[PDB]
Amino acid sequence: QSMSVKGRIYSILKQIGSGGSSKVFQVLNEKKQIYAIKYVNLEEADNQTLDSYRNEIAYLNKLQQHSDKIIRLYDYEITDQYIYMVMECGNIDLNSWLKKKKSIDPWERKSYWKNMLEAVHTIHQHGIVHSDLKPANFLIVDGMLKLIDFGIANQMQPQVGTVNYMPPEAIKDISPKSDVWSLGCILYYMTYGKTPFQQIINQISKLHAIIDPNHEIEFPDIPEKDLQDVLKCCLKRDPKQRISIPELLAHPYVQIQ
Ligand SMILES: COc1ccc(Nc2cc3[nH]c(-c4cn[nH]c4)cc3cn2)cc1OC
Repeated sequence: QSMSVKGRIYSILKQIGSGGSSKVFQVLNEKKQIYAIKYVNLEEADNQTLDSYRNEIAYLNKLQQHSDKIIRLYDYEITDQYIYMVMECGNIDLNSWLKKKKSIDPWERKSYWKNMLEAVHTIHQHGIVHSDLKPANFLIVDGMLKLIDFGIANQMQPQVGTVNYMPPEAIKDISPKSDVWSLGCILYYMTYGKTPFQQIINQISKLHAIIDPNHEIEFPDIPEKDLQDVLKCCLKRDPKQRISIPELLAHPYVQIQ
């Protein structure tokens, strides 16, 4: 199978992702280089939806330059019927990698954490709060984590819908501190092998636990005290009492050794 994006021809290899009106394909260009093409169908898309897509593509294009922890967008073709986005191909998303890997190397975790902070820090510096960070939003590209989206474009039914990374303030109702909670949940999962409220099956009981101050989050003792402190700092229920990204970037866990 084959497709054209801005005059350039691409051979389709396999379908990566999907959605109600979107498909992601693994492709090859004329020079036999590997890419990901995100196809978006705009037939049933309303004006609100279109502007959400246009806004996200604009921010993805702009933030290319500011950090290599943001996915590469090489080119795109946008008409009234479709969007074709030629992007960087990743090895695997962080969620699939975490679900597959039994244990996680402490060096590998610290490395991924650094990348997650750099990517999220960059979007914040441009006025963007993601508000829905999960491990699925990150891509492993050459042992390096990259942020694939900014949470602007309207989400579609095909990890999606999950409340395990939701800050207490999002359940009550958004500031950059909201992303710190979600990042803290991802690190807690990479530390303890589960998210802080993963054991609570019932969604209502789970939402009640996240917002409950009397519901103490357990932080079992580990050889990395710096790591335990990060987790405790990210997971402060009060946004005003929570650590910021510039503060996490100066933290012993990210800087020592
Ligand atoms: C585990 O399956 C994979 C997951 C991700 C990628 N790589 C990938 C995924 C992507 N999703 C998007 C995307 C951006 N917004 N929505 C989807 C872009 C992109 C680039 N490479 C490759 C995989 O192996 C076949």
